[PDB]
Amino acid sequence: AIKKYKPTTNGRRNMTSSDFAEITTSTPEKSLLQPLKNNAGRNNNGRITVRHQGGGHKRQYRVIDFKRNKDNVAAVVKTIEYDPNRSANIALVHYEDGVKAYILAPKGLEVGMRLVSGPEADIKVGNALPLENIPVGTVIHNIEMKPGKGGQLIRSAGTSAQVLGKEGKYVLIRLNSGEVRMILATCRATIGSVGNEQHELINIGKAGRSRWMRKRPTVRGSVMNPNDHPHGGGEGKTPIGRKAPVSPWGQPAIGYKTRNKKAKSDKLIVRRRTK
Amino acid sequence: AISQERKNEIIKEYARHEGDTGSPEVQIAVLTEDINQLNEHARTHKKDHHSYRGLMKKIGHRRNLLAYLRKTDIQRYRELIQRLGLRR
RNA sequence: UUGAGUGCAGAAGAGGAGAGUGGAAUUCCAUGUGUAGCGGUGAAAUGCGUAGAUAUAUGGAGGAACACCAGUGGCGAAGGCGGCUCUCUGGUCUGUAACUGACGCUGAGGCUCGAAAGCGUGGGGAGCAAACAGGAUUAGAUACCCUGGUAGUCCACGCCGUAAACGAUGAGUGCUAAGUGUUGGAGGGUUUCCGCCCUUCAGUGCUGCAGCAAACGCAUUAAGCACUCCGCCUGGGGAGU
RNA sequence: CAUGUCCAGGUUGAAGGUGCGGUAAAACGCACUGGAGGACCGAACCCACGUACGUUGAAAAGUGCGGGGAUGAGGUGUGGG
RNA sequence: AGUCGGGACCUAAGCCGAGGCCGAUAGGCGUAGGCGAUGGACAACAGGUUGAUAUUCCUGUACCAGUUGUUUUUGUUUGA
RNA sequence: UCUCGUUAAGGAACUCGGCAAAAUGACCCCGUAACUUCGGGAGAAGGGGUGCUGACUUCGGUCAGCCGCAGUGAAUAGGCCCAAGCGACUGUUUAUCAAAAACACAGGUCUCUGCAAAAUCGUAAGAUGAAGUAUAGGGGCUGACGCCUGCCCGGUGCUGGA
Repeated sequence: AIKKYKPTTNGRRNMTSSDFAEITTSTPEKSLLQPLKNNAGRNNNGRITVRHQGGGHKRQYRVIDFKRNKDNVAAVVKTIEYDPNRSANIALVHYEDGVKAYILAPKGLEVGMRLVSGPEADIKVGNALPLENIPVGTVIHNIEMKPGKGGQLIRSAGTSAQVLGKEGKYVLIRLNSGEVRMILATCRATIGSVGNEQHELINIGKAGRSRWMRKRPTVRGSVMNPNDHPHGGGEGKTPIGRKAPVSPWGQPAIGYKTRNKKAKSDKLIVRRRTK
Repeated sequence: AISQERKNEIIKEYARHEGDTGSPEVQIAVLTEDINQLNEHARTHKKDHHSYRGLMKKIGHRRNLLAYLRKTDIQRYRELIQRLGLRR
């Protein structure tokens, strides 16, 4: 669920946070960790590229499985966990052969299950099929793009994607954010929506907490000096004098589209609706 | 709730003698069983208002039979509530 | 052991919650045909249309309500419940007369439920429609009439706690002429009765005698005759302020 | 950015748990335990709000006396962009 | 100074980068491999001595890794 | 002139402004209002005791007695109350004349972006966004919380059109 701290001091008034009421353990697997760094938004050149990054707690990367290729060997889940990188929990699995790896946590998975991921499995939460033998109307995820690359579509908590209908080539899909397209019929996917579903219902409360996650303050536009941002200047509080409110390099912010007009996908996109 | 199987089975473990379908001990045992099962059903579907009412009625009736059992004998009353385990 | 309750044997039902599913219709979309209108009114206008409309045919999408059966029929304590199937689940009625032995009734404070409109959080959005816009009638019309249209109407979990929430008729129980239909039963004769006739239990309507009523009318479903327990009233305004 | 390091002493009592009581089971009340916090008072440390002097100054930004924060959006050392 | 801090050990940020991929020249970036303590890992203690040095000189008691000499088990298969 | 100590009677009449000084300051005990987001205001206010000797100490303290003008006898150690504006708060800011009503800030809302994602550094290879994938990532305005958020699309942009 969601705690609601009792208001003791102002910087505690209406905070909120999870219970962590399903996470089983608190000790990751050893042979699945890999180090990392906090780039703080900097290139090999050593400049800011994206603003507002860097400066928080430490993290160590967990090598999640993403292709799901071991077929015809039962997989047993043993423990869910917490992950700092993505916004969704993670499960650890033992195959009968004696190998370990991770999985994302579908919304409804529990310890003690057994999972298979062949081209002729059954369609229950957790299994990882090829996109062809998944019947019409289901809600699947970790969808691929190029066969053999792994998953790169829907990946984060509380997200859905139906399968509208097959073709001879390719398979259609209603993605999240309500836009239809089609992807080659030989891509992998697993069923069921992702896990923590209220992870959007957390009111952080303090400013030092959004700074724990590696954010950073982001000045308004209209405060900066004219030589440093097109909005700035003007003595007093000023309205946007220029038409079409701007970003700090051009490119009006409200209403302007930014696809690449000669994209290599418009053949595969039907009804971009929500962007 | 229950079916004649346990309905008939229990009325012989609290039967005062043979054929005691009256016997304010047996009636309250049976009602205890049934209100337990109804409690389960309510915890399952907790918006079935039109049966929680029947639950209430059964609770009341058991309360009344208990009150009557007490004011004609005490040892029966105490020994039963120690046999069934109730009455906070 | 007559009231109450339990056992045993049977009966009906849009009683409730959860999970899926069906066709018809309106609308948007795709395509073929197709030519100048469509729609609206007391009369007209606003409007959509030659960026090919209305019409018409094929398929797709989406949400909502369930044509006929439908009945002064059914069920529920009241608010109320009508497409179909499944899992959980309450209540009522007739028969028998195993069993306990008055265990009953009502019920201030308390707790539960509680149409529609309304609020919060997250979804969903086909029709319809407060606000609003335009068109008309009118001395004037911020209204009735017409063309559009937002919240809302739906779903989950919370909140509020009100109606002409009505039969304007508190609840328990017993007694006092008839006739007439209808839903569900149990018995008896005729019997192919499963198609009649007779007796009885339970609801449900119309007419009507005593009695009552200031008249209007009510009358075994009393507003008659009587006991028990609760609620409420005491001139109209000021004001449910 | 990577790797270490520092914060005398004292106070307050959220969540949770346990035990009683109340109920058909429950909201719920009382105790004991429990120790959350950009929580509190205050030295080291970090700052620089008022004032007086100093203003060819002891000093090319201080001093005296007062002041704020002090487990955090903390202070700093070494090697780095 | 065998014993303490560093080298004849390991790596973090970062840098250099055989081949290599780009670029008017200059050069830019990067694989393999390396370099890089603020970190890891590792064998000595007490007392005395001078004008100045002292886990270094001296006394006493130890420890690490090796080399030679008399001092105790043989199919390189591998029961050595 | 600077750094200190003391003062009769009056006690803000000085002054732009009680700036500066003066006054309170420790431990234990009694007691404590409006207001409210129910946590607080609260150390609110306003009061009392403290030394030494003996006796009893159940345990803490209670009794009796002694001295001084003064018993945490020196140094260390909150002045308080009644109303209004601004800003919600803890923070941050012009090294060296401004520390605020300025910026940050949690929440709100519009908008872009289907992954070789948009965006940015670079001529390019290469990079960051990210070993992330719409509950995610950038951009613009507003700034806890409560009640709310009316009218206009003619003009200028943006999106769609053929």
